[PDB]
Amino acid sequence: QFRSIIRIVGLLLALFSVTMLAPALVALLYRDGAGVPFVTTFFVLLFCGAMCWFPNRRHKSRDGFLIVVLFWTVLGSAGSLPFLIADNPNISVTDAFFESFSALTTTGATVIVGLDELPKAILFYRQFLQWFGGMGIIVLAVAILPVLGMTPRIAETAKALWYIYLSLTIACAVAFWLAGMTPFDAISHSFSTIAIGGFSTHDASMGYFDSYAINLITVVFLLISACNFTLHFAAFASGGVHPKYYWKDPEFRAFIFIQVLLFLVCFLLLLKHHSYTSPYDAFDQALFQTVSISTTAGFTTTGFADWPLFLPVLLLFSSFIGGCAGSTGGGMKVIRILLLTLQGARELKRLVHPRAVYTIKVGGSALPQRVVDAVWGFFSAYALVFVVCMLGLIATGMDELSAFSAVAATLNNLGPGLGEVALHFGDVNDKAKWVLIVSMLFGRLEIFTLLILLTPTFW
Amino acid sequence: QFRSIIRIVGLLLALFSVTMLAPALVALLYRDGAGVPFVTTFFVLLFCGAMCWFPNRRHKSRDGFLIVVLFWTVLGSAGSLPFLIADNPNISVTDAFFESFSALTTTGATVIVGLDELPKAILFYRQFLQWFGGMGIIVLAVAILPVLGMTPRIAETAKALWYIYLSLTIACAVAFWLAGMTPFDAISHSFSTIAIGGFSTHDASMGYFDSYAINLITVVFLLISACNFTLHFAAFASGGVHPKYYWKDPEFRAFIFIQVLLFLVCFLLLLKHHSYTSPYDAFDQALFQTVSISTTAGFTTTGFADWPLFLPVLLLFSSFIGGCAGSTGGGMKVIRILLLTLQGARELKRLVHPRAVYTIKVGGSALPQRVVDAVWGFFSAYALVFVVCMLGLIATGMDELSAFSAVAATLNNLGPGLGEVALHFGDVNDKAKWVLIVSMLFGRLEIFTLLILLTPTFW
Amino acid sequence: KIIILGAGQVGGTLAENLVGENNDITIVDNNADRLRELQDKYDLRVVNGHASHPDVLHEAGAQDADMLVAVTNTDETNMAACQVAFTLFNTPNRVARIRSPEYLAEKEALFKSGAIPVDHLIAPEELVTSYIERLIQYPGALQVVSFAEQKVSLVAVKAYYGGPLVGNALSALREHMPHIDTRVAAIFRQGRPIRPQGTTIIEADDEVFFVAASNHIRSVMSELQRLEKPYRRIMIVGGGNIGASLAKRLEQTYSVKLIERDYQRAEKLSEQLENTIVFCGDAADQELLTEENIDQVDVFIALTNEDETNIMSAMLAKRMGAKKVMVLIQRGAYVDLVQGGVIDVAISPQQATISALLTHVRRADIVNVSSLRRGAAEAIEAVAHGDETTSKVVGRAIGDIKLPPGTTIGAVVRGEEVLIAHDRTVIEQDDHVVMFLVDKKYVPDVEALFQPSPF
Amino acid sequence: KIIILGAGQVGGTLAENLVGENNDITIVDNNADRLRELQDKYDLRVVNGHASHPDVLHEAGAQDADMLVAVTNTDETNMAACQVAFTLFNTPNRVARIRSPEYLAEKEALFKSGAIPVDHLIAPEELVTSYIERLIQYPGALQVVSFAEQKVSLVAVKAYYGGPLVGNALSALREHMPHIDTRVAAIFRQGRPIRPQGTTIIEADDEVFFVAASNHIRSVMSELQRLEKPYRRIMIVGGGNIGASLAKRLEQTYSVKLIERDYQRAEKLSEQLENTIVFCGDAADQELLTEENIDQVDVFIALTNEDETNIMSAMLAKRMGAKKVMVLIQRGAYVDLVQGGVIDVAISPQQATISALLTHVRRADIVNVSSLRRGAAEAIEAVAHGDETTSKVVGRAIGDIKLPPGTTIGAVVRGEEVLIAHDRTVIEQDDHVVMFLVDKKYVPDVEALFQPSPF
Ligand SMILES: Nc1ncnc2c1ncn2[C@@H]1O[C@H](COP(=O)(O)OP(=O)(O)O)[C@@H](O)[C@H]1O
Ligand SMILES: Nc1ncnc2c1ncn2[C@@H]1O[C@H](COP(=O)(O)OP(=O)(O)O)[C@@H](O)[C@H]1O
Repeated sequence: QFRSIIRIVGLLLALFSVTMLAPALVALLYRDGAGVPFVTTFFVLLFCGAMCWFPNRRHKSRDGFLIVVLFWTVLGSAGSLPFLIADNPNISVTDAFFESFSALTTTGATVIVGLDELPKAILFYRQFLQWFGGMGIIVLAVAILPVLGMTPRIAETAKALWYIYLSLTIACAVAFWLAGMTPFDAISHSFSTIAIGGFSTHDASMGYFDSYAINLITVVFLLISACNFTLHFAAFASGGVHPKYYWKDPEFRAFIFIQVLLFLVCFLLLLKHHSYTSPYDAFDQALFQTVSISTTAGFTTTGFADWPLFLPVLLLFSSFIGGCAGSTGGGMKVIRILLLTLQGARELKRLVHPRAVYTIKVGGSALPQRVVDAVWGFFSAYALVFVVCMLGLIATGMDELSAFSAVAATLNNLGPGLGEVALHFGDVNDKAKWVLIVSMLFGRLEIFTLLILLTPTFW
Repeated sequence: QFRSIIRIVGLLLALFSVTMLAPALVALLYRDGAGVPFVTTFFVLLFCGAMCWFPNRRHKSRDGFLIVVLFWTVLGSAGSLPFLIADNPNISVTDAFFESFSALTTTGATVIVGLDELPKAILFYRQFLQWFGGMGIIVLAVAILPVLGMTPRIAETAKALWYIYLSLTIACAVAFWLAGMTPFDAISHSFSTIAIGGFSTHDASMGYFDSYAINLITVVFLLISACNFTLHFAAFASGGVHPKYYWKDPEFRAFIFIQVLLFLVCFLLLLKHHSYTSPYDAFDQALFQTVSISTTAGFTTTGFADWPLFLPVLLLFSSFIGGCAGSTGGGMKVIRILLLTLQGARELKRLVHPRAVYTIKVGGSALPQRVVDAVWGFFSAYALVFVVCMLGLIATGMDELSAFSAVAATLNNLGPGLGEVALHFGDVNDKAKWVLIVSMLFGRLEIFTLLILLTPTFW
Repeated sequence: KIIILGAGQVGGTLAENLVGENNDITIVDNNADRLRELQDKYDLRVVNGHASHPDVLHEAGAQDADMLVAVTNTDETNMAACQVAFTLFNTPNRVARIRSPEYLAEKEALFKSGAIPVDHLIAPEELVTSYIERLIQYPGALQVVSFAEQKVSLVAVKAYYGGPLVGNALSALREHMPHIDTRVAAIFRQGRPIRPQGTTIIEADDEVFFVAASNHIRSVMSELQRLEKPYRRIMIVGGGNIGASLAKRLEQTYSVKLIERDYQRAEKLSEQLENTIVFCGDAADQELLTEENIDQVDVFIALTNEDETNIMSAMLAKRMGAKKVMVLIQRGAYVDLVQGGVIDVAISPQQATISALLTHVRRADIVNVSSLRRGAAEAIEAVAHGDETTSKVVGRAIGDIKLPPGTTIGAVVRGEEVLIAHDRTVIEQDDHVVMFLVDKKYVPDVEALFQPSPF
Repeated sequence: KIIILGAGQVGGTLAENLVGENNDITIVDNNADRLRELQDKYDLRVVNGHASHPDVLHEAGAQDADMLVAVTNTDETNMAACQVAFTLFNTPNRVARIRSPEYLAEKEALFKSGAIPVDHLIAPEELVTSYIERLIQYPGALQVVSFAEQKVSLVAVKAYYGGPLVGNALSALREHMPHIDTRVAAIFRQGRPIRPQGTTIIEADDEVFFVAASNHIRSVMSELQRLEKPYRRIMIVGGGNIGASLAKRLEQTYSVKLIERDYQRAEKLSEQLENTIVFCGDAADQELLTEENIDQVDVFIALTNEDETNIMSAMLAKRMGAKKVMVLIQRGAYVDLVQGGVIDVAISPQQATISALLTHVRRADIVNVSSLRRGAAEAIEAVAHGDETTSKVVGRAIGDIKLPPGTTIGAVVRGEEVLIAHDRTVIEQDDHVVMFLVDKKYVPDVEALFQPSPF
């Protein structure tokens, strides 16, 4: 039932128009920052929402793919207007689409240099875009399961998640502002530490602040926010039924295993090279950089200047196994890697028991072969999209190793990539900048919702 | 039925002793270099075979696993002994085990420097070990397929393969000697270009014989030897029944696709940088280095001095998708990658039409879900063995990036890895040298035959 | 909070009309079909588990549950479930569906709530499906639906050749009962609708729809009962728990021939059923129907397990000479499809319970609330919502409304009094309007007509 | 070159003994059973697809390919199957299976004319019954196999209480036929073997093993037929195509009581079978067997589909009083395990044909060629290979050979003459020696004993 979607697109960018007022209000409060574009975009987008709003088929599968693809593409193009209009960050239309999509698609990639001396309105709207697409992630991925990767209501959990997602950004902005942060920077950095985005109002990201405490708080709320929000729902409903309901979930166990292993290997390697003069500093910077990049957040506290190149390469590779399935960000979620391990173990267990019936058991329950087949269709789509994106960047003349890093940074929704990229996407080739936008779009929707559109069998 | 294996072990090393006599005779013929260790080793090996043969016993699945693991390990140790005895390459016991295993396990890795000025016996016996383990590979992987990813006669094909394997090395040593190669170096380099080994009598690999013809011949017989020998059987049985039975096998099609793509991307990249002054040179060196490393052969014609750093890394990564499933020498076989692609496409097509029965059809036939489950159990075991090998090398103090390269060179049975362990493995840490031997053993056994033995449930 | 139970065919319909109106609905099916159906359904959530173990019940039992509707396929288990619920948890008002039927014969003390069932009201599939007797009892009656409380009832009757309705002009029907205030909604003839103004009722296929107060409707139906010569013979092709009990209920008053495919079931029936000639053969072959006076049978009831066998056998008995044809459809897509000229009436066992029990309870109000039947027609019960003149339809007169095509207002229920619709009357706020569509694809258009400008 | 065809109830077993030819062997079964089972339990070739389309057949070769085996459940398909091969592919040596048996009735005049399509050679799986009939005669004849092209025959007889063997010492049996040169191999008593020379045969179910030339065996078995009173009561517990045709073959000469569990099959038997009392009940319940004179039946034959039902029912009829018990075992693992003493004889349809055909099949001369029976016992036909001294055993005397424990040489065949190998064993022997093991796990050692020093 194609072409009856425009009603939803209008109703959607009308909500997105309403969201523009809050950053404009923040602009008025400070009174600096050229907030005229925010009200301009408010009017242009509310007008666009009214222009195409004819109810046709309301109510009391192949369309939903074209719904969420437009929920990200349309909303990115709509959010690309404030950067296009304003003057203080005078950036090309391409840089505007890039910054808007990356802000909304949760990928920490940026193309504006000089964030410190920037209008507090714009770099607030950036973190608010991250927060918005942060809600959008969990509202989609938990409540739309054609591609999943005793059962409660859709809307009651659609708002229980919103309540957790707000008690978290509050509990984190408070601790940030308690650790010696402007309440503005505290809100702007909780919008991006809970959504697992990677944005900051400073050119140094989380390196501008130099406090052990903010680093530990970011580590804590990154682990909390990368965790499956459906599992936090157990911590919300009726209050504290257990505090160790987490450790029962084998996805949580694999996540903590990965984080601890990658941490202590990065720490030992950070000590073999004497990269830091004080082991308490190697500990701090290791724990923060592992928890930031492994969990696909994208925050950085150092320039990797003294870091042996293995550690940045290992962190970039670890960005593939990102956040848990029921949470923001990530590339191939940790549960697909737990499934990979479990299936390898099954094939091992068939060593002496050919006639035995082994089944992929996750937390006591068995998995249907369709889901387990989908996880590896996803691995195949990830790989065969990665290669095409990398060859596309290389074709546009981009540096090759740098292309491979930018691809692994965008497809994973990281999004700081090592090499010629870290950290500004300014001097990137323009065509390669568009191919990057396509890749970061691929990162959301789990690489299938968008890939299907290219398939001939769809049309 | 443990301890009934000793008879086979004795027979195997007795045959090995006869093989040892042939290199010794070549040593006496050329009048240089120590043939005395060869004769001494022959006597020791035959004595061990009789001391271990004792009297055979009753004829009679786990036994087969023990047989193949014992076969590779025992013959590698046997090869180690000849080096141990001689004086001209005065090398530690570890360097001797390394060179013997790498010669026999087809991994082109070497730890002896000064190959040119070496006894023609030793550097002949090295290529002969490569030739021997080449037969071992194709005879096992084609004739021992229970859990080792129409049935004709076992022995008639066990020797039809040997006939193809000799009709190839003859025509290739001949084309070499027609290219100006020394008849010694022509035999010694067909032993290693057909067995897909990577060994040479010269420190410069195939640089010493710097001929366009020799390079093109190596490329041709590497593609031929990278092809599934079962498919060559169709070109042999009842004469030349078809010459294009190959193009029906979709594994061949995927192999040619991979080789052509990787070739022309390496060539275009080798031209964007003007790395070579003459396109006739860029073509030669690109085609030869891709065909050598992608097919896991391990030959090198250049030092990557003018090569952009992306290309050696791309070749190393391509060494994972090695030869065909029946062919000699491989990492994860190309057919497992065609299966991965087919399954990704299947899941994509099954997302548009959810209530549909799709099956992975390869060449018209459907694949049982057990085989398709085994291919991904293999991918998982490969990955989780790679990581353990890398962390083991790193633990012994080896350079990290170099560890990742040595692992990808040995587990793939390449075996020249870029970086610290670039041209020679001689200065590699000793513990890391043992972990390397273990890794190449894992890679020869298809990551399962050995991993199974470590499990307690086996015994 | 309202909970329902079981995998029973009916529960789904109980889970569609009841939704909304400040009550949160929960369904607890049993394991397989219940999981799908549960997953499939609009609104409220489903936990998959046996409907008698207390652990699955604890979600409902003490957390302010409003009404417990325990409807299950199996009765003996359902009773144990209802008692486990009562004795373990409060569950103050509960409902149980048991097609025992033997238990229905004796309510005793168990249905007195001392022990075993502790239930307010029990719903039975069999006696509520025995409205088929009311259909055979009232000759030429295709359907009856009710609106508002119990005041107005729409009825769909058929005029048979040789009946009293053939040839008589609609003005004679209106003058034969000058004290009856009825309103003819529409008349379907050969499948196509017709505008009724005082026309002559063609014998072969005229279907006449009455809209009037239930007292008047029951009086015109009693008068047609008196005039039309009653049915003498009846034929049944199903051996099931419904067919058997229907043969039992009919054999005393009519001559019944029953057909079965299962030899042992036929034998068990011939033992149980006296005065009922029980056969053994497929309902499909003509060589049995013609040989058994198919040309002389009056009513042919098809109660097979398979719906398609019912439809085809009964369409064949209709072709061969049966006067009235009835089938048992367990798939709403089929009942919406075959209940036309060929098949006089299809009895969905879900709607047979739903219409009767749901209509009395709560008088559910929604801008459009439909009663589901066959044809391109539909019968809805619009509610006039909005201020006196704020709404498109409130305060204005029936003759002035821009109703969709074929849509005819039949009656207006004002509180406790019923008025037969006329262009002289004016619609009031919170007035129940009984309507009738000829093409049901205009159901939304009527909703838009009654949907005010959003606040 | 050998081919057999799918799926094959027996054919698979026809695929294990026949592989001894030096020339190439191929077996192609019907589908997965032939391939998967076939590849796992078999050695060199095969094949696929339903029969009898021509596409599967050309794989056999048929370019002067010598062996074709048309194992088929149904005859009508089998004839066409062999014909498509000859016409399209022209396979020279052709063999067929027909259980029609009206065609089996007329094929001696039809098939022995040359007009018949392609299958002059025949093999019926249902002529094993004749062997059961021979077992019912010659009372107390558990088994016979023939070695050296039927030159020498080993026989396993059972001594029943009241028979002619009870009480008589083996010397009296030796003196009752002074013109017969036989060799008592071994005597199993209560399961344990015993040294037999000059011992009194204990009446309770003694099993005595003769080994002699075919003339001597054919004479002593006829003499035992003459002395022992023949069987008169036979009970069968299977309604199968084998059981029915056996009842047909037996009913005229014996009083047959047959048992079936499927009523309709029992009715069809009672129609077909005259003079045979056909029952309807489980072969397991005693309440029928005792009620039916189970204590007085002579031969109890079990021809059920399931082996375990045969074994258990027949062990129960053996406990209750049956003199001889026979079963139908479709798993050699069972016949090697249960059948001694408790179950007198099992008719493996595989070994029933194989024993005769392998003997007639050339050449069956290997260092060890095994004909296998019931129990741990063994009967082998070792071949002494090697020069005057290169072999452990050629030229030397049996009393000087270090034979495994319990192993007793029964006869020695040279050419056309047979010697009983008494004492010194004067011999010519390049030539074939017939042995008898008590424990068959010593078969390889005898191979080692007869295997010369490897070159
Ligand atoms: N073609 C047919 N003609 C006559 N009877 C039929 C036919 N198909 C099914 N039936 C019978 O319907 C009878 C009762 O239906 P049943 O299966 O008991 O319904 P339920 O599944 O609800 O218990 C059975 O005796 C069945 O044999
Ligand atoms: N106690 C029993 N249990 C099972 N089957 C029995 C028993 N007694 C007799 N039978 C009969 O054995 C017969 C099987 O004969 P057979 O011809 O082998 O079956 P099929 O034709 O399927 O091969 C069936 O009639 C089966 O009912």
